[PDB]
Amino acid sequence: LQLRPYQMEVAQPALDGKNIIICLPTGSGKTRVAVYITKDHLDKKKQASESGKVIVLVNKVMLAEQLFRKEFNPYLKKWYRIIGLSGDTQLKISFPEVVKSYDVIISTAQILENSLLNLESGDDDGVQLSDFSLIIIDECHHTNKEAVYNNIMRRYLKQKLRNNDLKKQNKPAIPLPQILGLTASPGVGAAKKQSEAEKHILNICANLDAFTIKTVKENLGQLKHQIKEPCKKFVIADDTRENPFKEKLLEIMASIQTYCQKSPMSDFGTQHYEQWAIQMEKKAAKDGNRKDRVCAEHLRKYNEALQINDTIRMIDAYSHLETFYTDEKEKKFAVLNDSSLKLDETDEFLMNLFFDNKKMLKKLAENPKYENEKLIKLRNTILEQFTRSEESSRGIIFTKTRQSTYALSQWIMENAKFAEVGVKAHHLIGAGHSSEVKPMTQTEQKEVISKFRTGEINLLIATTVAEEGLDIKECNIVIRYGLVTNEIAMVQARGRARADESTYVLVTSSGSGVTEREIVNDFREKMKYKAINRVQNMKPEEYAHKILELQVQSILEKKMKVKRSIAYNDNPSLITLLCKNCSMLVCSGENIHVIEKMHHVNMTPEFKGLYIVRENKALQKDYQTNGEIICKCGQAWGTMMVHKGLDLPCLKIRNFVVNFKNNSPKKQYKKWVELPIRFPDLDYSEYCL
RNA sequence: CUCUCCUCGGCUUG
RNA sequence: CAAGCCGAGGAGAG
Ligand SMILES: Nc1ncnc2c1ncn2[C@@H]1O[C@H](COP(=O)(O)OP(=O)(O)OP(=O)(O)O)[C@@H](O)[C@H]1O
Ligand SMILES: [Mg+2]
Ligand SMILES: [Zn+2]
Repeated sequence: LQLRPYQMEVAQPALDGKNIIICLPTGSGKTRVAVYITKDHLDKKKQASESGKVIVLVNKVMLAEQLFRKEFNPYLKKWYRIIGLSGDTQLKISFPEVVKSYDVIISTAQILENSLLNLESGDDDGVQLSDFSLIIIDECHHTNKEAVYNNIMRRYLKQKLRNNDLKKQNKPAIPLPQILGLTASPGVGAAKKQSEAEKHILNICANLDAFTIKTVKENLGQLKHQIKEPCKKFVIADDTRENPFKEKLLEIMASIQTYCQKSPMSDFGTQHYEQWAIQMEKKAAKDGNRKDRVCAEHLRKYNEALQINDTIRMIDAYSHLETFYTDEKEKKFAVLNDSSLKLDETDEFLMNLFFDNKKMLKKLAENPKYENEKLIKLRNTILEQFTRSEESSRGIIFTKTRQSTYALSQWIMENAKFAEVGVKAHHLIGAGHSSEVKPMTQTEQKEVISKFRTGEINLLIATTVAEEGLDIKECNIVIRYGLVTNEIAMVQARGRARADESTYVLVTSSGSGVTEREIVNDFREKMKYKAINRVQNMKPEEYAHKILELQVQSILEKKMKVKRSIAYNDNPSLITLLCKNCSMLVCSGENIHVIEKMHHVNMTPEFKGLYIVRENKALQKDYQTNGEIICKCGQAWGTMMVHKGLDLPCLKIRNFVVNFKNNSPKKQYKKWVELPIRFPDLDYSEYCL
């Protein structure tokens, strides 16, 4: 209900009706400022008998929910009507009625965007920006290129230009709401010189139509005393050992290569080799040549294994391979569980090649002689920190992959010194279904976060999920285990580490170029500060001139870009689908039907006798609903689906080859919307009757 | 510009 | 809780 001086100085120009940005360090009370400004605004508008409505825009669901239940509601509920929305609520069915019924709204941006689109073209009630008096935008550094924020603000700018034109013509001009942007750092984008940094800052200030940036400039000592920085630290590891396991893997890779007469220029264990193998597999699949597709797939797996070993334990790589080969065997035998049998020689060669050295690999992976230097350094760091504390320490470890989070959690649990010192660890990952690994659910995220808040969990092992938008208590140790993304993320993760006598550690090796990337980000930071300091002291007139120029340019460039998006012949029966591996006719483009313009199915009797059903592994670890579909050759095709009480198969296009009847330059597409032909809706007149 | 990794949102069938 | 659809951003390699 009250503010501190360094908050009030940045707040004032907004209390006067100017639209601005506010950059403040992580954890220094931006949300408080937002609430206070909201209250003052509403009161001040109520004095003069005017309409006052405030809308708050976020980009995450959890963030809306949390800010409503915890910050905005318990301070203004006593005077005003508050509501919060998202896609997880049912309140979204009538957004206008919500608009008129409540004063303060909290929401994700795409809701508003959809309503605006409805008004623009649809037949629905629709909403317009004029209906609001104040718009707050959290994490305003996302207002760029094609983000949803920027579409909204483009509408705003177009209205402003239209008002400028009306000013000399008929009056009055349409009124527009005040804008308030909050952030921690606007960043530098892709900048290589100071001038480009200035340019970027001005672009951000233009997209939001801001009067100033308004950073803290006076009470630096108080702020520094309140929020104190950690001590930055590097840790480097060097090795010239760990030979046997890696050498055996390399030998197997070479043996596989000499069986198909394919040697690339790139070396083993890099992204270049992975790219080469993917290209090779794609081409073989297109041509229909087996014995090259499969070898390429297996080579990709082995390269992944090497990459894994480079970062974590050997046994993780061993398991990566074991799982794959076990599954392949199970698929082949579930196939052969049916009724003379003809095998494939190359598949057998690969299977035997793995199973002949399995035991030797398992034996080599278990050897404390050569574990990993990075893991050793990490253990030392953790133990030092947690022993020095006397049970008063929390910590975060930022990793790159999901599998690495799981693996580090297991590695920590298998050793007893950690448990001795008071270490309780848990993993945290994202929720999207495109990452080789089954995601975590929002509910589980919430639970993990809560238990970290209370104290049941001491340290987290996370991907970039935890950089922004999560309510996390102050930590004593932040560690980056071979990860460097950008300057904004660096600022955020470093601001995690409050709780005085804290440190910020980066662990890595000597060969990679991670250290240099960190150093370059450190340079970019001071570039940014200098540019901001200049833009603050620019003369108002030229400032406005540049801002206007940039806005016009933005609108015009978007116009030109949209001109071309206007632009696919429909010939369903024309194409046929072939299996990648066992190239053979599977179906024609006339039997494929579409449910609700989303789900691609095939309901024909002769297709039911072409595939096999497996069980659901996600549910395996009861019942089985969406079981996987495989061909006889062992290639996956899709899954099972239920509609109107009927069981149906759903197909994934990335598993097939498309063959036309005109010229037959075969192709792959990776998703349905790229295939230029159309399909018909479902009809019960067919398939029976 | 391509490929991979990572994150987010809106929406359907059960 | 499972499956599917569409869009957006960031990093790296080539
Ligand atoms: N005026 C104030 N009076 C009392 N406490 C305050 C005030 N301002 C900030 N705080 C303290 O700061 C915390 C809230 O900070 P807040 O999380 O809003 O910072 P932030 O800028 O939102 O950081 P983040 O980037 O995590 O959102 C509260 O726990 C509260 O105790
Ligand atoms: Mg905040
Ligand atoms: Zn097949």
